[PDB]
Amino acid sequence: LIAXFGFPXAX
Amino acid sequence: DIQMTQSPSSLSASVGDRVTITCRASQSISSYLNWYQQKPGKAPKLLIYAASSLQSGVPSRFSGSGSGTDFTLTISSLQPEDFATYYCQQSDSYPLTFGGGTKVEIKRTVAAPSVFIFPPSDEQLKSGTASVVCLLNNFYPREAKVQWKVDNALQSGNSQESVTEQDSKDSTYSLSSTLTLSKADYEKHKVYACEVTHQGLSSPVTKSFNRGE
Amino acid sequence: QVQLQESGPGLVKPSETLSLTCAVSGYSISSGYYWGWIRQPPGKGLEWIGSIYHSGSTYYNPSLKSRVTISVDTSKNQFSLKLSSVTAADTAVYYCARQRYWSKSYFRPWGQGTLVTVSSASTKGPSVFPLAPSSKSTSGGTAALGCLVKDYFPEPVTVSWNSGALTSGVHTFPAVLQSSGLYSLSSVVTVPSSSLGTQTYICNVNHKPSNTKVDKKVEPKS
Amino acid sequence: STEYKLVVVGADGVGKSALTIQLIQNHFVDEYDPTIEDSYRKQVVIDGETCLLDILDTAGQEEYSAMRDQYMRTGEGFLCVFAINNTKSFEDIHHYREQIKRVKDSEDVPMVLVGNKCDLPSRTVDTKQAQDLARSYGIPFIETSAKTRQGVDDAFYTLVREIRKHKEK
Ligand SMILES: Nc1nc2c(ncn2[C@@H]2O[C@H](COP(=O)(O)OP(=O)(O)O)[C@@H](O)[C@H]2O)c(=O)[nH]1
Ligand SMILES: [Mg+2]
Repeated sequence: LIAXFGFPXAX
Repeated sequence: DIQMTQSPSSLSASVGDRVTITCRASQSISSYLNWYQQKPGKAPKLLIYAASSLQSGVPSRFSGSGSGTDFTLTISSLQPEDFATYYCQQSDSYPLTFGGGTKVEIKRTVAAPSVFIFPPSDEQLKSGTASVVCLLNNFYPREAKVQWKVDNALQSGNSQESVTEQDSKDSTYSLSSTLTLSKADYEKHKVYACEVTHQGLSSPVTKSFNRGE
Repeated sequence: QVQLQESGPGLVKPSETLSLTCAVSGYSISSGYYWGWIRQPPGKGLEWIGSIYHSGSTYYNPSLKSRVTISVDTSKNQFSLKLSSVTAADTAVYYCARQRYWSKSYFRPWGQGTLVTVSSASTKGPSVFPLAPSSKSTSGGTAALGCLVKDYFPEPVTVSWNSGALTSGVHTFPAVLQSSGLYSLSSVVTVPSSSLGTQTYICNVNHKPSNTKVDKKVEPKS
Repeated sequence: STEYKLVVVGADGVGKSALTIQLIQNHFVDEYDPTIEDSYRKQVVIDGETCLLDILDTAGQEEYSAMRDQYMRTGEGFLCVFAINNTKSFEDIHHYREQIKRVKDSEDVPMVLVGNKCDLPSRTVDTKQAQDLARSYGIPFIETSAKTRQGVDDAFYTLVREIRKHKEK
């Protein structure tokens, strides 16, 4: 859940 | 261009058999491979897209697999209606390219043909030509020998044959042989006969007519 | 719901230009999708010709590019193909089809296909003669009858029986090309011998390149 | 031959797929599947050096894939793309940069700011504000048109040069 979004779905 | 090579070019398999046809791409296309089914006189129809996704409505006996450069279409239980030529097509990039196709035919029990002979119509004969037709109906395998005899004399060079594509219900073939004579040659002979040889016939079958009777 | 249908001349002279149109229904070309042409020479495989987007953007088979013109008409909801300087190698069934995206997609649906023959010869309608049921037809068994469709050009002809009501046991043979340069075929059907004296059998023959429409009643000979 | 791993990020519809296809295959594409996130490979010559570019054309994904994870771990440079006629896409840029910094756990990730669709004379995004946003980040700003091809090589080649600058430092 690495944000800001940014790209959805980055964990 | 990305060349697509299908194998085998054709195969014969019994109803219920598992059938596997292969498609090879000249370079990787990931899963961007579609399979189309083409029946006689019809347009190709999408069966599988993205290497393994079954098109809605398509029977579950069809499946696709593979990635990169090697793909397979599998029919788990071949049905008579599956007689068709199957084509793969890469969708990765341009130009869009298709494989050369694989023709799938059904292997079934031997069935001798029903033979019929037809004289020329009076209208055609009056115009100067006599077409004499012999019909071999619903037989298997496709191999057949048809000879024309006029007053028991073997004809050569004056007949043409045509064969239907395999029937989608009973997996048989039908064949016509047409003898073309001038009105004069037709009117100076009496017995017109077609002699058929086929695996399902223990001895040749002859169908004949006598002109004017 | 979405239907595609090719139309255009079935005969083109060598060196001249082949023109076809695909009428689209159930979906608007202006809404999206790529709209393509694919061809199949008699007895051979499929060859992609080219595709176009509603914007006019066209993509081509490199071996045919110099001869191909693909166009769209969003108001009429059609798209077209022009193939110049045709030779006998361009004799083929031409199909239109659509795909959702430029790449990584699939063709669905396709038109029915339209045969185009490249030849210097003129059109000619067929003569239709009966293939009468034999007088020796087995009582209570199966009889055969049909129609001989002779001396026409180019392909194809369509044959139906009793207006399309009789389909079971019908075999319409692939045409053969005769020495005269004209095609010939027969269409047959097997029926119960007991029906010969009472049931009417008519073959309906249509040859669109010559506007020939022929109905021939096939009955036992007097 | 030197391998460079690049990642193309930006809001839906800015032209990531169009830029990638124009670079690799020399076609301008009107409608490429907006949901496809794929990797592409191209051998190009940049400043006399034979480069093998591995490019991830990103898209909205419901699942975090093994392919995306390779670029998360080993991706060397990012093109942060906005469209000059879509203010919201320019507003997303700072979020893309903030996220890339966290993903790489670094304040110094090779990056280029790309203002696409510059063939359209209609600009809703002030290109002076984009050049100042890039200056604030210490990165190059490149204008591109996937339609005319103007700036396309410049955007990707500048990113390769930023990667080289990072490797040597
Ligand atoms: N005029 C113009 N249109 C472009 C340009 N780049 C992309 N487009 C169009 O913008 C739309 C979205 O492009 P796409 O590549 O799918 O964007 P993505 O969602 O970021 O991959 C498409 O209709 C493209 O043809 C450009 O430079 N100029
Ligand atoms: Mg995209």
